[PDB]
Amino acid sequence: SHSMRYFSAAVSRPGRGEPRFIAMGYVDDTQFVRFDSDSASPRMEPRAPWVEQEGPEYWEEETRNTKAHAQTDRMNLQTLRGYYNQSEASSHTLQWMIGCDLGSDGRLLRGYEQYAYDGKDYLALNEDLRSWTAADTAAQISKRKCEAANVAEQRRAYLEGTCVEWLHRYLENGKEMLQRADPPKTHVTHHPVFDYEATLRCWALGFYPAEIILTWQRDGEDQTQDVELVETRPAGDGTFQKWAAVVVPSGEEQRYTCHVQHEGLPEPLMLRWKQ
Amino acid sequence: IPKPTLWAEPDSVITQGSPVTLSCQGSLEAQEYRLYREKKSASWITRIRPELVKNGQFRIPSITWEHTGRYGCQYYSRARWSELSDPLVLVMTGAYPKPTLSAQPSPVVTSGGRVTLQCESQVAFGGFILCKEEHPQCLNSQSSRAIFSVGPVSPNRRWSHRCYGYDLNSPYVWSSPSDLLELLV
Amino acid sequence: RIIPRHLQL
Amino acid sequence: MIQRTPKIQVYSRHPAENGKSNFLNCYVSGFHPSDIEVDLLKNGERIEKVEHSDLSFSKDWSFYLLYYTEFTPTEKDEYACRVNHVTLSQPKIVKWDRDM
Repeated sequence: SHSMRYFSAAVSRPGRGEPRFIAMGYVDDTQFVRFDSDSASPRMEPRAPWVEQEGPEYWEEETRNTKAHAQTDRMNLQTLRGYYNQSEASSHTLQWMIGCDLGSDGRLLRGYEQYAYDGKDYLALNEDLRSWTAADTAAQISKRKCEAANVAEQRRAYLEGTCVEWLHRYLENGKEMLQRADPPKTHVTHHPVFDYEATLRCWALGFYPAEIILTWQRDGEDQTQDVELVETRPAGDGTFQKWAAVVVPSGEEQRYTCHVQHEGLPEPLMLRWKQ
Repeated sequence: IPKPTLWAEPDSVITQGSPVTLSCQGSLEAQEYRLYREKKSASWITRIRPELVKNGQFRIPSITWEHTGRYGCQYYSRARWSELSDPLVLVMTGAYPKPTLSAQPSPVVTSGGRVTLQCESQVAFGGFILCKEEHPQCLNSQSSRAIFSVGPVSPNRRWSHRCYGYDLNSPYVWSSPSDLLELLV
Repeated sequence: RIIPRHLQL
Repeated sequence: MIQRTPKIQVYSRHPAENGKSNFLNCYVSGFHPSDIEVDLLKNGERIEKVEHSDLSFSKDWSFYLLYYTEFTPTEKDEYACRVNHVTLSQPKIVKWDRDM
């Protein structure tokens, strides 16, 4: 099940000069394009093998458009600064996101477009992609401005067409990377606390995509309430990691088994510590 | 055998960096001690070698994120392990900027009445602790601010409060306490 | 392919 | 305005085995705003040759970054990650435990 997202962050820096603007695009958990106003040559550039091939017209348009986004959001930073009656010496952050999700069949299941100001939700396009939701009174101003401009149509047009269309294009160019799931290499570790207990840690390494289910069972049953679970983390090579732990009394290890569920596994494997 | 007592010195609430000793006080015939910490093994202690441990004193030179949690202890005596001690919550404060504690509408309230105390910060804490100040009695809510309805307020006492904020990923790590807030009657 | 413009808030 | 504290996980790309080349990672997430300082340390000494992913964020809007550097596990070398951010009264340090 695939999706494509574009995110951006405009961070004002009074004194430091003009606002920094960075943007990037992803297909699933893979970044394929990046832009940074700070670069000696601000331009959208490839980050995934399956898009490096796109012609020069592509990069010229991707770049030209994103620079325009930068200019617009910089203008937005001061406009919102006006709405909230804020100092001109304080730093502020305007974040943007847009994206489309495809179903199993590859059709547009849901679209999105949202703005957040200084960490909080500001303006969002609703699920219907035909209306907006303001988070507060300032956003109500932006909302009316969006309605009076009938821009929703322009955004959903993008979400229903280009977004889905190009998502398919990328999914094919990188069929090997994007439509392939690497199963997690897994094992359990033992961590003795003197002689009265120990922690059993279950590892899932080098897998992709990131979605995964790790749980501990005692005599077949989820100890889900006493299980330690770390946020899934990037290994740095494109794959991910995750572990789950559970403190148990010495001499009760075998009563515990780790359940691992991943897209790249024929069937959820079951693990147990080996003495 | 007698259930042991587990306490921390100087206290269970320590500011980041300071030292603290968790002592399990069982019987005099205690031959061994076991220190537990729920939801996550008390990893350390295995570094606090060793006679100190076998004597019931688990000292932490300098407290950090990793030392916090809810502990319990038990000792061995007369071929019997004692019951678990009442739990002790080791809290580390001073991790984040202090939040603001105010009274709404004012710090002065009529006897038998009630006032809303609001703890607010610039940090989006997953929760807040409002403590009355002897030996503090605290309350935790569930962001930018928390709301606490306290009362009834009586003149035959001193209603003093402090509040803290904490991240859901580490509920035993609090911010620096807010400036004390006293109520008037 | 990225949408052409950002909304003028 | 709303700010969020940085969360941290320090770990190696591959299971640690002394003498064998690897990658030390410092995953920092959930923070706001984005201004942040993150250092990788070997026995207290800051390491300058480090790589970091591009700044990014979750649809909860909080930011996240990954810092890494090639390294070879030692039985005596201590590694750690240090983070400083406007939400912290003092820098947050997390020692590296090969078991996590």
